[PDB]
Amino acid sequence: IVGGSNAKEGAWPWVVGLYYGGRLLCGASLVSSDWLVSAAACVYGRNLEPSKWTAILGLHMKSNLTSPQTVPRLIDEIVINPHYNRRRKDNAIAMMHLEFKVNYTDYIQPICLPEENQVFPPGRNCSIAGWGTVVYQGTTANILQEADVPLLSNERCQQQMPEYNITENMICAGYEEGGIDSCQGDAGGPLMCQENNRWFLAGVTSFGYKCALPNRPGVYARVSRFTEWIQSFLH
Amino acid sequence: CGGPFELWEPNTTFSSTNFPNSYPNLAFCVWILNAQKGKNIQLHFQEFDLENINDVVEIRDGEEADSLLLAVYTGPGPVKDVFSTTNRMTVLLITNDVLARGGFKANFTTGYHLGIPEPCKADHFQCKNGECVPLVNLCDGHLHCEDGSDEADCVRFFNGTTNNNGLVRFRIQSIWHTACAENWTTQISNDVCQLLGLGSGNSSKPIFPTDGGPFVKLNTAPDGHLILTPSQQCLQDSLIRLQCNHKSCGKKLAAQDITPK
Ligand SMILES: *[C@@H]1O[C@H](CO)[C@@H](O)[C@H](O)[C@H]1NC(C)=O
Ligand SMILES: *[C@@H]1O[C@H](CO)[C@@H](O)[C@H](O)[C@H]1NC(C)=O
Ligand SMILES: *[C@@H]1O[C@H](CO)[C@@H](O)[C@H](O)[C@H]1NC(C)=O
Ligand SMILES: *[C@@H]1O[C@H](CO)[C@@H](O)[C@H](O)[C@H]1NC(C)=O
Ligand SMILES: *[C@@H]1O[C@H](CO)[C@@H](O)[C@H](O)[C@H]1NC(C)=O
Ligand SMILES: *[C@@H]1O[C@H](CO)[C@@H](O)[C@H](O)[C@H]1NC(C)=O
Ligand SMILES: *[C@@H]1O[C@H](CO)[C@@H](O)[C@H](O)[C@H]1NC(C)=O
Ligand SMILES: *[C@@H]1O[C@H](CO)[C@@H](O)[C@H](O)[C@H]1NC(C)=O
Ligand SMILES: *[C@@H]1O[C@H](CO)[C@@H](O)[C@H](O)[C@H]1NC(C)=O
Repeated sequence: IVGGSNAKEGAWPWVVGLYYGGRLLCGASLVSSDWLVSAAACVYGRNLEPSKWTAILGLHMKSNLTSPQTVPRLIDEIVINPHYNRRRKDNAIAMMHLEFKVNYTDYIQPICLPEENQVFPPGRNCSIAGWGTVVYQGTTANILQEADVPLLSNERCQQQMPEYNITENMICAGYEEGGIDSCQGDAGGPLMCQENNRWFLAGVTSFGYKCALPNRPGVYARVSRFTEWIQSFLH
Repeated sequence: CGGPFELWEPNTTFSSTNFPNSYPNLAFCVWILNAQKGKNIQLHFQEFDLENINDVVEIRDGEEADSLLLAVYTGPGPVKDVFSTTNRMTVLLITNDVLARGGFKANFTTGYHLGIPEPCKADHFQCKNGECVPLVNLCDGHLHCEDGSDEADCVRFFNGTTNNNGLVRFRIQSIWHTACAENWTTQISNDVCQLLGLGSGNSSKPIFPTDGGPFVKLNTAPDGHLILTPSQQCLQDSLIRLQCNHKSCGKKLAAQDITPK
């Protein structure tokens, strides 16, 4: 996210950052007490050594890490989606198992998965989270930047994104005139869309052609087509 | 970009492009290892030493346009073997343009059920890790099979179209069946809610006895685990139409304020 605002501490407890050997690479959305969900575009080629990965749960400010709300955890298993394809950029999701269980604290809460036969209508105002990068050719922000991003249709996204074959398993979301879109360093950011006083997981930040560009939105992985696949690992 | 291609049964041992020297950068090779119908593929590696995440081997199992994935190997070390399912194991190599490594080798000998251990028949339940447990851990409350398949979900719903609704369909060890609500309380209600991965019981009430299956008698005890007994002695049985709400999902639990600015 480029044009994001500072989020209140605790407003998004199900948004964590994945550290790869002491360095933040991509974000993940905690779904269960032991299984996370992140974009497969970052764990691709790194799942062989799960001990190197480490996920900080309930993290809000990287500099303010000494707070007891941040519970560190170690990764021991990474499961990439079988239908993944790095060239076509299709089904870029991958779950990550935790070593030990974690208690649901005030700043750590699980996210809700989208049920089957439940389509999100386009033009729906609902924001995202994650360590968004403020400037394309620069560095990210220490605070959890966030901003509202409306949902678009697949046909309009295909008309605006002819470089990539937009299939049914992908959903786009971005401003028509650009300015505020997900950028580098925030792959795997959840597309949290509120439904009946409850937030769901309506998309995972897969990739982006050019962030903060007009008519160039970001393509997100449609999680509603992988509900049972994710639920098969939650137990 | 123009290396080897599909092989067959006799030709087994092959390097990527050049074993004694390093592979050229920006190369995208492919080795579509095939076999006869009904035969699986094996991809044991005798030598493997590649670069970091920038250089990987996207081992595919497509056989069609909808390709699957089996393993993504990279870096040095004796990587584990790959055991495909179909008779067409596609091997795609993706390399960077900096610090090219030597290469690797692969000896693919086809066969039947390679890698996957042979399941034991004659009343031997095989959990998803290959271990065999005939009746010692058939959904009884133990974790012998470390993958959790021995204590897997032996419970489900019936005519429960939505997520957290349905009947009280219960499987003791082998056969699925309903239960009874003669001693049904909110305690066992929230217990079976949690066992089904749900929240708390909202409103539990029966409708009518539908089938005469071997219903189970649910009971309560301070030992934690629920007492069950599939006795077929119950007149006008009350099939539980469980209405359990969802668990604590992604709702704001903190004490946030209202500052719309
Ligand atoms: C967080 O920041 C506050 C003030 O900026 C500081 O006093 C505190 O030591 C920091 N770390 C915590 C609370 O763990
Ligand atoms: C979680 O709660 C349990 C009791 O339910 C307690 O024993 C444990 O210390 C708590 N914290 C963790 C990290 O498990
Ligand atoms: C969505 O939010 C933007 C600003 O965040 C606002 O301009 C727009 O009117 C909103 N749309 C709806 C339907 O609420
Ligand atoms: C996308 O893929 C489908 C399936 O092969 C194909 O029919 C279609 O022409 C492709 N579209 C583009 C724009 O590549
Ligand atoms: C095996 O390799 C040889 C040598 O290039 C080639 O002539 C032959 O067609 C290959 N396939 C076989 C023998 O099935
Ligand atoms: C392939 O060759 C290696 C070389 O030692 C041998 O160990 C192996 O049994 C052969 N067959 C395979 C890997 O199926
Ligand atoms: C469930 O629906 C099926 C529809 O074929 C019906 O036959 C059956 O009697 C129903 N059972 C209950 C308990 O409603
Ligand atoms: C179950 O209910 C019946 C009828 O009220 C009663 O006689 C019996 O003692 C109850 N059993 C238990 C274990 O509560
Ligand atoms: C039961 O469901 C109703 C739906 O209208 C809801 O209002 C109520 O809060 C629920 N009660 C519990 C205990 O979940």
